[PDB]
Amino acid sequence: WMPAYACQRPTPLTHHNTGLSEALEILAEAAGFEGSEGRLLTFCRAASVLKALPSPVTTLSQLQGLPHFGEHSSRVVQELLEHGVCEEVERVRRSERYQTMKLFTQIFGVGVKTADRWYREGLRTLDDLREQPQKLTQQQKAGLQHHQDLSTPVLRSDVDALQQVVEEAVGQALPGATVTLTGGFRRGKLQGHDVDFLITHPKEGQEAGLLPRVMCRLQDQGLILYHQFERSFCIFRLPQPGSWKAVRVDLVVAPVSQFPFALLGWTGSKLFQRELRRFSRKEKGLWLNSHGLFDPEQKTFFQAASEEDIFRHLGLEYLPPEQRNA
DNA sequence: CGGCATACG
DNA sequence: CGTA
DNA sequence: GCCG
Ligand SMILES: Nc1nc2c([nH]c(=O)n2[C@H]2C[C@H](O)[C@@H](COP(=O)(O)OP(=O)(O)OP(=O)(O)O)O2)c(=O)[nH]1
Ligand SMILES: [Mn+2]
Ligand SMILES: [Mn+2]
Ligand SMILES: [Mn+2]
Ligand SMILES: [Mn+2]
Ligand SMILES: [Mn+2]
Ligand SMILES: [Mn+2]
Ligand SMILES: [Mn+2]
Ligand SMILES: [Mn+2]
Ligand code: NA
Repeated sequence: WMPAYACQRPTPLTHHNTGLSEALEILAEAAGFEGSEGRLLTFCRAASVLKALPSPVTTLSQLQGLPHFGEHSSRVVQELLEHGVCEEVERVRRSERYQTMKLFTQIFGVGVKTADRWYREGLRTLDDLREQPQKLTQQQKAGLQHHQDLSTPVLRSDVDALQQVVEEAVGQALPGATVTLTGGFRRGKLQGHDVDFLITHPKEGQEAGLLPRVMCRLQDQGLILYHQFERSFCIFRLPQPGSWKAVRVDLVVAPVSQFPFALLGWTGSKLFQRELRRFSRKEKGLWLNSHGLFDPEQKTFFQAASEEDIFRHLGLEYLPPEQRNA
């Protein structure tokens, strides 16, 4: 059948129900904009279920028995199957509230709470925000200045270039340290909104203090347009033909003992990790995050040398990153 | 009905 | 509050 | 919104 947790089934990047999943994810997004995290989760999970199916849904009957499809999500699918559009979805798409909250929350440094307050205050455009910078954090000023570049898809060419310069700085910061590409590109995506890198060292403990040294070295190369420890949310200056563009890059450091858990978490998808942690706690009684896996009965952490170890600890069939596109 | 992942900056 |  |  179809299991109820996304981490129990392979989900490929491309699939056979793209239009149906896209529509449900509009409703999930809108639910988030209104603070309804429960409805967001259900709509996300229902969309993910369709991603995992082996063929296109053609008839409403094919939804019977599928987890996370109830009256609401099935009606969305029925309208799409019958009319090619779902009236609720189209109403969301063209609502001023949805459009403005999408524009605002996609600014680096702006979340749902900030976007909602700005919306209530009457603000609607990026130029509205730029007219009174005094109301902005340093992070939001950077997100607004570079917003256009940050809206341009990051390509694989860009990733190769960025990894080499990151490796150069990491190599000077700490000989022997390694750089691993994570995030959506590791799941096989050809584009991204940013690049994610996970940094470690084979000798436990030697990675301590590493990220400041890396950042200082990238800074003195003039590559850091913005940055603010274990996680650095940066904007890199990336060369382009006769120019350059700003690119969001995340750098994260973990000791080798935690590296499998950090690799798993930063490789995503977001829904996959939420479902994996939910499964861990509620089905296995184990607590999972990007640092480790904790047995609260025996008060001990599971040692893992690989992602494969973690799936085994959780009694789940192993899924390569390419099949974690929940 | 309660739950809905779980961290760091 | 923001970030992943 | 859906599940157990
Ligand atoms: N954006 C985000 N990522 C999260 C969260 N929680 C969590 O574990 N992650 C993990 C799973 C994500 O796939 C991974 C990388 O984050 P990301 O925003 O760069 O997403 P991504 O690489 O998959 O896709 P892209 O939008 O960057 O192209 O971090 C969260 O709340 N937000
Ligand atoms: Mn409804
Ligand atoms: Mn009809
Ligand atoms: Mn990413
Ligand atoms: Mn993104
Ligand atoms: Mn830590
Ligand atoms: Mn990222
Ligand atoms: Mn309730
Ligand atoms: Mn509800
Ligand atoms: Na944002």
